[PDB]
Amino acid sequence: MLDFSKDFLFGVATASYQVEGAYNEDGRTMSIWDTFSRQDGKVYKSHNGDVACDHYHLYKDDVKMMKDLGIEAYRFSIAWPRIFPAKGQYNPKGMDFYKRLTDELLKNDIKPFATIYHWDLPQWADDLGGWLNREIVEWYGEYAEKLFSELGGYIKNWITLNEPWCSSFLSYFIGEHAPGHKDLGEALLVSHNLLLSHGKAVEIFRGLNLDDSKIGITLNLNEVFPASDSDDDKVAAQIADGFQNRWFLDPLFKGKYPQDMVEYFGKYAKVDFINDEDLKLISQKLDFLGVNYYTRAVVQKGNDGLLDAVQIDPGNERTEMGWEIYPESLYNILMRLKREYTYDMPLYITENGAAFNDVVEDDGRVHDEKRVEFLKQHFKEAKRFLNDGGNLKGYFVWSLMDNFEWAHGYSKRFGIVYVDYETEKRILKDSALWYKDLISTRTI
Ligand code: NA
Ligand code: NA
Ligand code: NA
Repeated sequence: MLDFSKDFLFGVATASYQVEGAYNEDGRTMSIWDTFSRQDGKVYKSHNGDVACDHYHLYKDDVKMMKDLGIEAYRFSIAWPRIFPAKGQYNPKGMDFYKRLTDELLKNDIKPFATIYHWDLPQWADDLGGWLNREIVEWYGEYAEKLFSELGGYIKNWITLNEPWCSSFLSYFIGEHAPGHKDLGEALLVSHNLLLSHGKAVEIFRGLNLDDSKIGITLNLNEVFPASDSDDDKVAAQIADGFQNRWFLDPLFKGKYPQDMVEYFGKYAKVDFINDEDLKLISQKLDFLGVNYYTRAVVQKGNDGLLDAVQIDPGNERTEMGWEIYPESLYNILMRLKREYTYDMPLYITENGAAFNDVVEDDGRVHDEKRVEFLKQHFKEAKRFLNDGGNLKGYFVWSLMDNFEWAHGYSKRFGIVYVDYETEKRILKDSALWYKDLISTRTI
């Protein structure tokens, strides 16, 4: 009768540094991203999040806009540098923003999903070594415990980390993201300290025994296809799958790093951070897994160097990120989790969406028909997973609004709502009107 049950959550998602602005107001100190965006050549045209969408000031208009679309759940992140702008120094004015935001969501029948860490590490923590310093587990634990104690009556759905693959490999190996190191050993140790920090928050959360409250983690996952049936392309796909997916899924859900990748990485860097006590903390039972899905990878063996797979273009339609539009991988990844990792545990899609070349036409509208078709194809796969016995509880579109897309600055637009940055005007895109209809009819 309904493709999506009344209890299924239709959501949208943002992140603190990507939308809030007010970067130096009410006691906020710099994050690693405020620092990184001011380093020459790190971010497109030296864009930064000083102002972004001005969501800090415009949050009531943004909540009313979500209520008018019929949004059922809102995923956002909490900015560590607003809450602890200096080590051990709590900022009540910081916490007050997240109380007024969550109060506005609950009064407009929107369920809050709060990401504790979405990449805006305080500069003070980075200056003490940041994710390379195992003491960060205690600093993160103190931060998480404060959020649980102050906001536990406001928020019942908690996500420890967003995309630890990005905070580790993209930030410390590839160097695209803050703080922008280029060292495999650092990226591997950071991946471990991120997961241990997740573990510490889970341990704290369970000790609080919070009424009807749930905790999880968000991972960016893909599907890797070999370019051919050759043994060479099979190993290339195995390594690329180990690098993106299994390096995080295995410690979290099996309590062991993937042994093929430990051996592979061990040829190039130290993997001596692995121990039983830490893996027990990392693998504590979660209430749900958040999946961030955008695209697949088709790979062929490269020159036998470190993670040097050649990226094959299979000749299909792509977004403005150059990401293939391949909706079948959404179903394939959710089934893989049901069969191999999460079994009957609740899953959410915590991000899915696309960047297109959006323009405001002379009629004042944004006719983003490619984003309408993108979302339609991916929701149809979510429906297929549900109809095949999948435990999918909700789907959060990335993003509510166009925002600061990290190293790309404002040059990539992911919103269902267009933002004219000169005026901070919000314009509903045709994708927003399509989504409003999907929530209302629950039919696709
Ligand atoms: Na910002
Ligand atoms: Na800048
Ligand atoms: Na678990």
